[PDB]
Amino acid sequence: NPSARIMTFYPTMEEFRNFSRYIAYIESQGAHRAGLAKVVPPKEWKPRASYDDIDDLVIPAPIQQLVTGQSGLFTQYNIQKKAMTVREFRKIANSDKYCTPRYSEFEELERKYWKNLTFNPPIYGADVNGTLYEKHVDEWNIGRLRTILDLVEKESGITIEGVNTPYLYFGMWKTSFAWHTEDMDLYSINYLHFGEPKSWYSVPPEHGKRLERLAKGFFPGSAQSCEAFLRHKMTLISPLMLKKYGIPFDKVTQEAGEFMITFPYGYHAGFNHGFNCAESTNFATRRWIEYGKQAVLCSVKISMDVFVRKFQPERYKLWKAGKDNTVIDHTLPTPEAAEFL
Ligand SMILES: NC(=O)c1ccnc(-c2csc(N)n2)c1
Ligand SMILES: [Zn+2]
Ligand SMILES: [Zn+2]
Repeated sequence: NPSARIMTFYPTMEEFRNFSRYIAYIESQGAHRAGLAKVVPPKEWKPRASYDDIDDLVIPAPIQQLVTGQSGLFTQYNIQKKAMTVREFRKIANSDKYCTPRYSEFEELERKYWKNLTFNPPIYGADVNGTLYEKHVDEWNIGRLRTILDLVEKESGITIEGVNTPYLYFGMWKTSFAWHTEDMDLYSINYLHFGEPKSWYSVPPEHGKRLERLAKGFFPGSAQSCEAFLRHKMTLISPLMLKKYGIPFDKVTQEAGEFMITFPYGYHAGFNHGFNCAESTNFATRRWIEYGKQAVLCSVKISMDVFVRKFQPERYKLWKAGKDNTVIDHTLPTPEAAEFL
């Protein structure tokens, strides 16, 4: 994938059963170069019988998303509102004030989003601790992915809500996620349970330092105050701004019943088309360890010691001494992808 374009995968039921194996396979295809990949699950697979019984589910901390800015460069502020139910949230989402506008092509809706994001602030029902998967679902269960991340909970006992536990995201028209990479530059999985689509923007990991240099130059105040200020997740930058400053990027629309995989150091942002529900968590592969070791944090921290000892014992002394000069190649697939190479 020399173009570093977002790829789409269609695994069969047998191919879908082994999660960590299918991620290794997609890396063997170059999926990781874009920093974002779509996975369309088998038609026979379903994580829940119906979604008609979640009206009474409580969103404890909804946020009114206040956006300030101009010329494709914005700052998002979150105002915590009183706790509301899925019924109360859906009612606001489909109301005349907050409902999705009329559109023919995605391009029209994208223009409507970037033209009106500063007006009529929407409410995001984000960071809800929970899952919508039924107990018996073994295939791609966000709550129990069984990757090497499990070492943090198995060996330390430490729980990081959203990172090694699932999070539910109730979106409406114009709700968004600002430019960011994952905590500790981890991978992420996003399943759109139901509702209107979710559009995504991505910067290939190999061009990730360019977005940072751009972001730094625009917000010199925020950059002097924090080493990794984009981790605050308040910075919105339009595709036109990225096109203007020569930042390579791609776009994709996630429809209900689809998965999105974000890769280590893959910068992403996007917005919700209307009333929807997405389930999210972080995971890892042997390849991620170098990123975790090199990750520039906000001045969430996972101890890398357990990983370095178990998977890089030869490098353990060198890394503790600070003499580990390893330079990351973003084009390289995870060692687990050796069987497909
Ligand atoms: N709102 C979303 O659907 C969404 C999509 C992608 N990433 C995140 C996210 C938030 S905080 C983090 N590390 N990732 C949230
Ligand atoms: Zn994310
Ligand atoms: Zn900071």
